[PDB]
Amino acid sequence: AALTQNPQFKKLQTWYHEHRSDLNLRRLFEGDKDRFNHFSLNLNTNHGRILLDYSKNLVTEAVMQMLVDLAKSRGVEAARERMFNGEKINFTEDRAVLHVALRNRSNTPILVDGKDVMPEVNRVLEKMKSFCKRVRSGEWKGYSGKSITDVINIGIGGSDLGPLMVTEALKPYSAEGPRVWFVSNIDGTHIAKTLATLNPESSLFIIASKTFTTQETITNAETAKEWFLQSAKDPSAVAKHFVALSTNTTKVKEFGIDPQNMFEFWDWVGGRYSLWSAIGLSIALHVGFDNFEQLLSGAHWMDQHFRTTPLEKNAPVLLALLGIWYINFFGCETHAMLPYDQYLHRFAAYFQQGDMESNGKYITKSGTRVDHQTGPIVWGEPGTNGQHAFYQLIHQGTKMIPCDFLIPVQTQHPIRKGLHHKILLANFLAQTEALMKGKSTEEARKELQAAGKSPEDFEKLLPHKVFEGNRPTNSIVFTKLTPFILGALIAMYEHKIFVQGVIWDINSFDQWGVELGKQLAKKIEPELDGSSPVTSHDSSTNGLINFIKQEREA
Amino acid sequence: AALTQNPQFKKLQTWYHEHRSDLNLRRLFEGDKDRFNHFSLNLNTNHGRILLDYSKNLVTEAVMQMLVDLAKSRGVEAARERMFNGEKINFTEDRAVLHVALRNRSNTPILVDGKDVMPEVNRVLEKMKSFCKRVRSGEWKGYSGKSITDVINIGIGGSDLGPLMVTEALKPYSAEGPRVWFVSNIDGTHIAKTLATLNPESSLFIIASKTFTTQETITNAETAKEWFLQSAKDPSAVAKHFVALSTNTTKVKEFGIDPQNMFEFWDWVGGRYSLWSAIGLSIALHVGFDNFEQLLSGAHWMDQHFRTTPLEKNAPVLLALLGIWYINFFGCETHAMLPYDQYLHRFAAYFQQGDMESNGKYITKSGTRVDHQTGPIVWGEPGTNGQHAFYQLIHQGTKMIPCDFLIPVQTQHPIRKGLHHKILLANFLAQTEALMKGKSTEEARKELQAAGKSPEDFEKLLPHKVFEGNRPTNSIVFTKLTPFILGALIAMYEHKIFVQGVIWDINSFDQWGVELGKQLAKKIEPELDGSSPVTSHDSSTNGLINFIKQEREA
Repeated sequence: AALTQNPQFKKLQTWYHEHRSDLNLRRLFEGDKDRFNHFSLNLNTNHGRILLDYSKNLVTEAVMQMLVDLAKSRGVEAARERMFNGEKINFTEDRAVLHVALRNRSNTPILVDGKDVMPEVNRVLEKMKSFCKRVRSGEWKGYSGKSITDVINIGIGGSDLGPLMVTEALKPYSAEGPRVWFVSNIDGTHIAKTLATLNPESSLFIIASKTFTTQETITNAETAKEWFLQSAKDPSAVAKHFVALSTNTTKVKEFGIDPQNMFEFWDWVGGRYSLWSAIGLSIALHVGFDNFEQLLSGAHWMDQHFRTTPLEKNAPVLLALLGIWYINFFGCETHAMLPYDQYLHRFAAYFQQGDMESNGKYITKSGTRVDHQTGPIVWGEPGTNGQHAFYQLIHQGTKMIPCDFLIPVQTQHPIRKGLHHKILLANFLAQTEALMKGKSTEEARKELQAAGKSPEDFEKLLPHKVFEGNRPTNSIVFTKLTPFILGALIAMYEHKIFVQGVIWDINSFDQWGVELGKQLAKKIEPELDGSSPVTSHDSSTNGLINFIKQEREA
Repeated sequence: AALTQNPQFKKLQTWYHEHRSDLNLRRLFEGDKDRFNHFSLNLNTNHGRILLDYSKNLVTEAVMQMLVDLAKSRGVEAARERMFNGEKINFTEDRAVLHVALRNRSNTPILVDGKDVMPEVNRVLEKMKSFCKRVRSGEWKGYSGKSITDVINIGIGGSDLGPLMVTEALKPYSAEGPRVWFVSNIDGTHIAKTLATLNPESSLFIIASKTFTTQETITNAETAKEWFLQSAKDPSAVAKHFVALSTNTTKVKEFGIDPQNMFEFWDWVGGRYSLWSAIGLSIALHVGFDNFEQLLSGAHWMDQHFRTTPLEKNAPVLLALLGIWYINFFGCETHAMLPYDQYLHRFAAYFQQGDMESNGKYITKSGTRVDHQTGPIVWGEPGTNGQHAFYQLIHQGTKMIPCDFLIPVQTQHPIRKGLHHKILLANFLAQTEALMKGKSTEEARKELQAAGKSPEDFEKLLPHKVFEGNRPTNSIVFTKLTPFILGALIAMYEHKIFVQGVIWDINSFDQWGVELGKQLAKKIEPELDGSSPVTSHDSSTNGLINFIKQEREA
């Protein structure tokens, strides 16, 4: 019962059940003339600014205060220190959760079982630094004596989304770098379409697997290895073409990679929190190590803000709390992330793993089942595209959907005297104004009247033209999307998800839920082999397997 | 009250409220030994097959029968005929809804205000046919006498998602075609990154805008025009480089496109239903007109199945009904679409516009507000990636999420003796088996015991290892993903969404909800111009605008 047994939690339920009607945005903006000023946060990293405007939420000062009391009372401050100090807060796996050590630029000693982890972090980083410089300069040559023109990452999940989202987002900083490719799906299409344009002489394969036993990754890695070896024919040619990002040295070695080509990381680095480690090799390689270092520093900035700022004015804490409000009180299943930035088109997708794999849990620290909601379904596409696809439902559908709107004030392509970004900004501001204010029958009526129509004509059309409004949103507006700020953005959401799991009392850092599917896939594999029918399962799985064998021959 | 006033609807509520506990999948599979056979649909298009297996749903025969009775009683059969006969079922705009005429390969006369629309459909199609043949053969030359190597589509929403999703999906059929690019966001990045690799001599721009007044599309189209004219310098060079896909001739002409270069379509072609019209020019151009014709034919096949098959065995109807069950009875906000196919990676996104823009409505045919849920939030990523990102929440989160699993039995890249697809299939089957069966405390306990652990060790770990299961899914398995089948797939979901809006009594074919945002963006635009602060809005919009002016100079 943890959450629901909490006195501040219970106090919130009663207020909510009592004031819900009092929560109208339009009216809330009449009441407080500087609502904006009281519900916004200006952070200055000294490398640009981030405005967190949370004023368009169904919230009051009283609510915010009660939300902060819940966070204190549930041990957010202390949980937080346990994380930074290297304690084993991943309680089911008995692990430390230290993505924060990866970008610990100050090199404060962080101990895990007495041992400072930092000398190992800084070491792989220098290895990274020298390897990037060699590959980028052309010093690193391939087997026929050529320079690398193409970097190909092989990994799935955390070994995939981070790299890709970041390289897609930091595109402008990549001119002096080799091209990157990301092969992730076991679907043979993924590898086949990539390989069919590459030249093995100028290609570098990165096998990013924390365990180095993930089925799809290892079989994509073998397929590539076979493709390469048809050209190279000399097995030692593999050492100039393949590198590994893992924790398991023995497995790396058994795959044939030169131990000198292994960049390692640690069990305390979670997959969906790993872009900051050796897993980001493809980012640095593409955009330069210097920019990678800057990405890590932005995250270091946000780390420091998270750890030392009081909750009432703590960006990640505020975001976590607003989410709990909509999830455990208003009942909302989802949360949209809508970056008005084309380079950020994989952002939302990145947080689907980041939020959902972390917080889609139902067991408590006590081993008790939750009797309340946990993580939302996170989704979204970049604006303004989204506007022309699914906003109709956000404005006039039957569900409440809290949304995060994000945008840089300065664009990397100020074309046509900055006309494009101007229209982009104008739509970013108006969508939230419109989700807020809506439009009553009267306003629409007055418009139809003006458009010169006549009440008998428009009588049937009018209601379809009404917007109820009162829909909540956050607006996060930062100076420019550079590696520094992008680092601060990501780390902000990381701590958001963290605060949430603490209030919920779950484990944000394991993922036991992945297991059953993998167990069952292992038994189905050999069964697919003959043309003989299967009967060892439920009638559905059998029926499918059997239609498959019949059709494969068709 | 329409839906909720329906006697069969009310009968369902009581049964539901009464038998919910009886709805356990595991047990339902013990009871009926050929549940599979009674809850599956084998369609044979004669160009491959589509298995619709709906057996892993919380449903019984009784429920299905009551669901079918609801569809009949709410006029699904008749609504359907009104659509095919050209009636004005888009009741708020007073339009006919005829995406089905676009792919009416039999050329049955379909009348709109007495006039057969088919001679106009077939005409633009032949124009399409000849233009594709000229551009593909190299006969069509650019201003410096060169062949086209690059086709660039400019449009947003429906003028964008369809083309892109289909070209991404039919990639293998595109070798003899020019490359395609899709510029959609007003964000200047989108155009700038595309243009910076193109050669204006071998580039063809397509301006796809139904109204030809969409802000972002027209401003991207001007920017491209400016880029081109810096090289060409002769305004008449525009006629060999720009084509338009619109309804508004006058607007096309006022933009400077040669009327001979205009491919038109009709007001009765909805944006999110337009890939079948002249809007698919970029598909045919890339994959050949013959394959486009095949895509249209597959949709024609499904059209015929939809119209003439009795509801109890009608694919789109069955899919619609299962969705209404989860939405209006179980309460689920969403619906995941999980194609286990890398080429289908934009599929889900395509249906976000397709489902959500159509059915995110709240006003009835009577102008009454709905007092029940409408369209779900549709989302998803292709498997197996999804597995390594958000499945943890589907298996062990606190929300029920109906999922559609899709896959071809035959892959276009049977590499390594079809090992890759084999693993892909095995995961496709096991995920649904696992969402179904789960794993009790006892099973997990027995496993931990076996892994040689000891009850005092594992006592705290055990519950995290339990899967409750009982989670519903559909499995749609088709022979191979060709243009024909892809056409049948898309048309199937189109009619799914259609059946739903009818049962809900809403309008699936307008989108009034897009308007307010556009109205408000129009006023914010000029305000962003000076360095002078704005005060004409709520404190939030003002605060944002003002932070923007301060930062843009920073």
